[PDB]
Amino acid sequence: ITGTSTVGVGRGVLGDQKNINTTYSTYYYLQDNTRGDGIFTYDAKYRTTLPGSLWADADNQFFASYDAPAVDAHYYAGVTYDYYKNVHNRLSYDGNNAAIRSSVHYSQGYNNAFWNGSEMVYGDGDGQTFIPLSGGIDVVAHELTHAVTDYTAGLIYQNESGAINEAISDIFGTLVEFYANKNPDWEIGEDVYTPGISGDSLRSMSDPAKYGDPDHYSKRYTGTQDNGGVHINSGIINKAAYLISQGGTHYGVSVVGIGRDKLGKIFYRALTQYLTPTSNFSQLRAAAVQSATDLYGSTSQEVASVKQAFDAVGVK
Ligand SMILES: Cc1cccc(C(=O)O)c1OC(=O)C1CC1
Ligand SMILES: [Ca+2]
Ligand SMILES: [Ca+2]
Ligand SMILES: [Ca+2]
Ligand SMILES: [Ca+2]
Ligand SMILES: [Zn+2]
Repeated sequence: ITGTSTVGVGRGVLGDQKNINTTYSTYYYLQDNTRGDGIFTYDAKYRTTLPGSLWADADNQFFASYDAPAVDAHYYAGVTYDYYKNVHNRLSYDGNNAAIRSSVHYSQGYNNAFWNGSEMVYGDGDGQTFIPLSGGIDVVAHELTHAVTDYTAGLIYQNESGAINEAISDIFGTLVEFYANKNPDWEIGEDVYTPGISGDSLRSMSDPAKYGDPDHYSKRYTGTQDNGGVHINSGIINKAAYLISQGGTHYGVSVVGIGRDKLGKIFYRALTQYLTPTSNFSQLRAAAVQSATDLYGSTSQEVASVKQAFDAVGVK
């Protein structure tokens, strides 16, 4: 909308108060003009037609329970923008400050979030498996990273390129969580999964097997469900990325950690310069080793750790 930029206040899904950038034109809309060509958050009103209506509020105060998913989708889209701009010099998902759009209250009791090719979409959860999914910053940043991947490597969402697509979203989702520094971890979705159960998550990067995903190529899934295991086999790559950053010994193979900033640099470079739509795991290894060689030199610790990490998860 055309209007004047202002700053509203509200509470997110977990009850935290935060300020949000809004736009005033009769109503106050969830339109942040301070980032690129805008971040825009929409109400799908429990239906499935998208994007729905640009979120409007009469008084620029967002403290209603119905407001909470919108506040977080909006706020965390901003934090993610900031991450990509400040850490990788990338402006929005297309690198040209494309408008970021999100819709919340998608469908009824809907336990998923996704990127639909044009925007982010969040269900409210059914209250048992999930609470509103924009309440997790790693969820929001995972979805916006699907947009980054689509504009860069374009990894097809099937089989090994699909599992890499998924792991890239888990990796940068987690790096954004760490950038924002509130209760960061290498788990995915913990802030919105199973409100009845503490300490679990949808996936773990540090130990994928805890939630049934493989941590070694030899345990990869080869059937056809989940588009060929894209959310499953992503555990192999998630494990490698965890080891590259934090290090460890896995099936007897030791990895020296090099930290999250260098992890992010190496995988951002592989994502934007070397991976292609049909890259497989072995090709990812090659791209990450070359990216690290580019950045730190062929005989660096960084290169050595990338190789050790891929070795530890059985990827040659
Ligand atoms: C919750 C969910 C369901 C289906 C697909 C995705 C998807 O984005 O691939 C999804 O989100 C995630 O995987 C992580 C939690 C954000
Ligand atoms: Ca209000
Ligand atoms: Ca966390
Ligand atoms: Ca997390
Ligand atoms: Ca839980
Ligand atoms: Zn995903």
